[PDB]
Amino acid sequence: QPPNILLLLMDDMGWGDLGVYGEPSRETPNLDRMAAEGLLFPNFYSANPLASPSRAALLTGRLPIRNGFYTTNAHARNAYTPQEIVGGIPDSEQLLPELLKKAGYVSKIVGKWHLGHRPQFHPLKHGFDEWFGSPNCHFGPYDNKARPNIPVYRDWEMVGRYYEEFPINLKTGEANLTQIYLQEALDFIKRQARHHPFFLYWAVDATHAPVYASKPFLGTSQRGRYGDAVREIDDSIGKILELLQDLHVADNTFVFFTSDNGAALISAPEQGGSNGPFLCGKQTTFEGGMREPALAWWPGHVTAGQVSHQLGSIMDLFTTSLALAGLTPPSDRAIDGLNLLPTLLQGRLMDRPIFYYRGDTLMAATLGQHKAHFWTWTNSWENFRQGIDFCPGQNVSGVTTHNLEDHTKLPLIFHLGRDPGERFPLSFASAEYQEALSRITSVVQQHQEALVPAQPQLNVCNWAVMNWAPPGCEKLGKCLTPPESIPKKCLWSH
Amino acid sequence: QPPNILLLLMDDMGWGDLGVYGEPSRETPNLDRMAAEGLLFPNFYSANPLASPSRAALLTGRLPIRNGFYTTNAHARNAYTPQEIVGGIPDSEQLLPELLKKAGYVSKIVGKWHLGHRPQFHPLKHGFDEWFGSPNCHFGPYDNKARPNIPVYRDWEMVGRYYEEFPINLKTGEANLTQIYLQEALDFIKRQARHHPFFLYWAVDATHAPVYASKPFLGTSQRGRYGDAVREIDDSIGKILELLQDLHVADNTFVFFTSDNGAALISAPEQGGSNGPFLCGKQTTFEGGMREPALAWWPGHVTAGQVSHQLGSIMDLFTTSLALAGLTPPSDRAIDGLNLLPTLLQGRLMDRPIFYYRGDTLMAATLGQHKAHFWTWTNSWENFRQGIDFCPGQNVSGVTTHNLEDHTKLPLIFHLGRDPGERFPLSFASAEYQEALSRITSVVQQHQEALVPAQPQLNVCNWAVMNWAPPGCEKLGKCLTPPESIPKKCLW
Ligand SMILES: *[C@@H]1O[C@H](CO)[C@@H](O)[C@H](O)[C@H]1NC(C)=O
Ligand SMILES: *[C@@H]1O[C@H](CO)[C@@H](O)[C@H](O)[C@H]1NC(C)=O
Ligand SMILES: *[C@@H]1O[C@H](CO)[C@@H](O)[C@H](O)[C@H]1NC(C)=O
Ligand SMILES: *[C@@H]1O[C@H](CO)[C@@H](O)[C@H](O)[C@H]1NC(C)=O
Ligand SMILES: [Ca+2]
Ligand SMILES: [Ca+2]
Repeated sequence: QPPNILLLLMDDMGWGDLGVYGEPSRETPNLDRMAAEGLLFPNFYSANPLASPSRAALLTGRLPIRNGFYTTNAHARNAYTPQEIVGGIPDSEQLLPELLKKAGYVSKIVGKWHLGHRPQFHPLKHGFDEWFGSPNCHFGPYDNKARPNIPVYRDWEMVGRYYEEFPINLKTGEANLTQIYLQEALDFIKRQARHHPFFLYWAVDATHAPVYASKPFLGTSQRGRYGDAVREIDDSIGKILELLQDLHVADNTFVFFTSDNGAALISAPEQGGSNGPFLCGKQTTFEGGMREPALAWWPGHVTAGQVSHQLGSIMDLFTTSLALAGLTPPSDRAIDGLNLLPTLLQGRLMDRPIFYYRGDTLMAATLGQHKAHFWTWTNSWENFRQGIDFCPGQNVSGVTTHNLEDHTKLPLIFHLGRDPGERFPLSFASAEYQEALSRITSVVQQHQEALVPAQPQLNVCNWAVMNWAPPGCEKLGKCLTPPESIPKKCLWSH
Repeated sequence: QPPNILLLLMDDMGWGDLGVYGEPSRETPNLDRMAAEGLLFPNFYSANPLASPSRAALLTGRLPIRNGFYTTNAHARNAYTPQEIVGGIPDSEQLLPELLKKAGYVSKIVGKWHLGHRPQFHPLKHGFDEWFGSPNCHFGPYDNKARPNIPVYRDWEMVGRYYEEFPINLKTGEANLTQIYLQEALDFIKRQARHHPFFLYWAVDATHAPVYASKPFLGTSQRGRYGDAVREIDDSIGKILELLQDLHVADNTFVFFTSDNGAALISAPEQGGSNGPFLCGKQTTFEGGMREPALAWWPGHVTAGQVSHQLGSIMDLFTTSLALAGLTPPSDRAIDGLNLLPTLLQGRLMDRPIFYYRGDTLMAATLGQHKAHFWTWTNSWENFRQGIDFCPGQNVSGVTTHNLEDHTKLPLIFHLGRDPGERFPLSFASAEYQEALSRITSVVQQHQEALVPAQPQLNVCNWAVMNWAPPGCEKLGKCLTPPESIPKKCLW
């Protein structure tokens, strides 16, 4: 029997958020114990500076420019799947839970989907057998006229809406959702163990603004409300790992912990995390925006308490999971995700590139110790003056710019080992620069020459496609009348 | 027999420099193992933003404002003990090794002293039995006419100078000094074990610019030359701890690892370290400047792999070390250092203040989770425009200022748990501010009212008092003719 696969994907948790990663308050004892019992990656990356594209990248093993999860409305624009998005995960894309049933896996998603809320994009049409969670974020409350409250699903149908059946108290921070998500995880593990190999995709979002926690966790953290949620998630993960040992299935269960993008610094200090020593955060292709905590745990197989400097990608979880299943990735398409099993089980290292996209633009690329920025951007001057700062307290001259800066002729290159905070660009005249420039540009142009970008899914929005009347609304008496509208170009970043 | 005391004090190593503290390259496996076998402090502080005052503070258990290691030449100015300094540690201060002598200890300093280079300030006049190292930094090379190359001592006499008998190659970064310092430590431990309780003050300085490492460590770090030095020091520390275990004296040996101030960000990225998530570094009273890595290791006594959020001071090593020897601190004077043994052995927490001084000025104070800045300063506008940046890549509005800013009447208060990088001052109108303000001001007032500052030791410099002719130069033929000069006010 192939090993069970458990993917713990956090929302907006940064590289500096775990005790073992250097968080000063040391409030993640369970994750620290996971690290001590497994392998830790200090050089691990997501696939985009925000939620939806990274989640799509995880589930396809493919960059958002291949899987369609980007916009072309303007250059280097972050896009995702809000309630009004017309597109979503195309039928042409092959998702991990779809492929895993070739080895008899039963798959469940717990938490946030973000690959499209419309009927054709439902997770149960894309490989998952079970679902408890929302297709969208947990923002609200809405007035149900300008936009509807966001639905929570069980499998095919909604069981309620956020701020209705699923209360989130914005004054106090109280919500029971992480406890519900935990119980959904445990119930599924118990039902599947010694019956079918299982894949659990545990995509919680308590750490995404507005942040929440169950009452016993509120006010327990030295990091305010954000820390409260982290302690609750850490505790929950502890109980998940304990269940696997109690059912004597731990040694046949591979568990990976990571996050979908960097800490949301616009929400710091009370509602957002830390990116440790790294520059900026969510929305940017600086290290703080795409470098993530990443732990692997598989007792009797992954040697305990080790560290690997393998350049890792969230997309590698696709290809690695297939390898654990005894399966092969699709052969009719580019697959960016690499098989990490030699790294995980034998301590091997693979010389691979990490490409950093923002929308339609390859902003940066890392090979070995070096990173070249072909483009730089934080956010526009207009947004910055309105108080939106992606890099609070931070300013690196000619690097953190409010204009989309074209460095394609002379890439800004950093040595990440010597300069994790991207503070000191290499001299253009140096031998080290020339070597790095030729090595990285070679790999980038090979990538681009082989790339035929997918059509963008995130260009079009429609007021009428919001969650007015999700399936299951009728019986609950919760259907809302949609407004009259036409599809139109989404307005990004504003 | 009281337990052995081993204090490992780094020069310019930051909070973000150890793997276990979050350094991404994870290049300190021996120190990480020390942490796993002992106790880690995430909230530990030095006593000043630079070398000499912090070292004076360690060995006296007393703030620089009390022990004399500050200047009054101007307000809030960093001062230390360069070669031209006239003063140094006064006879009136009681140093740790002086006081340990009572209990049968034999004490050795290995490495950098920095408490005065003149004959009356010699460490062997101040409680140490043995010495291998230098009174000063390892800057050079000098021409031996305008400045003399810095001497290295064995006990009472110089055995050579840096860039002469003790080469430091600035082109490559090669020097054997850390290996020599390791050997000095090992030899001392072998000699004292089963004979006398030992106190070893191991004060290496390879991580201080200009950074150096022995050949086998050069080019081995992903952090460049600074990282090479760190790897060597880490390796040396592993060998020290292994010796204590191999001699079967580990269980009777208390060892502490810390640093004297934050990373020197003027020397980064090649010759300076990391302060992790904290603001600025060396020379400032922001967290990056005075928050330090801190490990305690005492097998069988300190429970392995634990973390304590005890607000700790480098000064505490004075009082704690006395408590280890079964001794009480001086009773005729204020002592800032606290006995940390109940923390170390029983896991206790003491509600103590951390005061942050820069020169003659109390810049900031931390109580619990809150830090109040009464004054802010990085460096002057003139120095900044000349390329000196204590906070590269960093700018916090109204916080990181190039003027010495008076906030005495409305302190900038930060919640350190929520905001380690001191990015978000608390609103002056909040209830949290008001509570923190009253709590912190109370303890600051109590401190200031009971304080009579010592006369400053770091005001006066004299060209003629530099190391022209250290004791031992005559037999070596290394005495240099000094210039003519008069004592004058130092330029800080
Ligand atoms: C959370 O769950 C507990 C039961 O465990 C219940 O008493 C409480 O009302 C719930 N709170 C909310 C806000 O739903
Ligand atoms: C960042 O620093 C540069 C160089 O000193 C300066 O010109 C610029 O104004 C700074 N940017 C901001 C937003 O303060
Ligand atoms: C360091 O010592 C080795 C022998 O152990 C010697 O070959 C080398 O020249 C020495 N280097 C310096 C700079 O003293
Ligand atoms: C720091 O930020 C403030 C406020 O934006 C600005 O006035 C100042 O120019 C900045 N300083 C530098 C060196 O960038
Ligand atoms: Ca996210
Ligand atoms: Ca120092």
